[PDB]
Amino acid sequence: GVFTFEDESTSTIAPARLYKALVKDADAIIPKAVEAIQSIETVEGNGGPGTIKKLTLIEGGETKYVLHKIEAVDEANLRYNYSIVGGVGLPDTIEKISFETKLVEGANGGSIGKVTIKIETKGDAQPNEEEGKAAKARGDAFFKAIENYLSAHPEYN
Ligand code: NA
Repeated sequence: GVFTFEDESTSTIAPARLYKALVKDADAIIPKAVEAIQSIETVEGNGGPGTIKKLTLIEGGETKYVLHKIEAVDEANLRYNYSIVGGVGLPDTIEKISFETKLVEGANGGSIGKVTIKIETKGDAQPNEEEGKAAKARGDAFFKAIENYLSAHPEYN
């Protein structure tokens, strides 16, 4: 099945600037933004749609990886879609989790990040709370964790 829900966040950072870092500078930021994430390596492609990347991370005593795919990039509308693909770093009941993000200008000039998350399951029961939280968390590296690191960084203050 497919479990779809919406998430919204804010940033003090102007949307074009935030968007640019999300789509151009992820590889450099993410291992600095997330203590557990050791490295990101691009496996196939150049940063546009179809690109596959491997995140190497430590969770408990175990070195694991997830694969990330860039689904869509539309700079004119500040749209960035991506997914984490079925396996080592997702719960067993989950084939894929996609994040569909759009950045929009807040009234006061910061950003509102509008996200639709789609969790694809093997079965006919929506994921239990933890397995969905764990899957969502894998996707945070690519959006929320970057906005967080940037908001505390000298260049975006
Ligand atoms: Na790290």
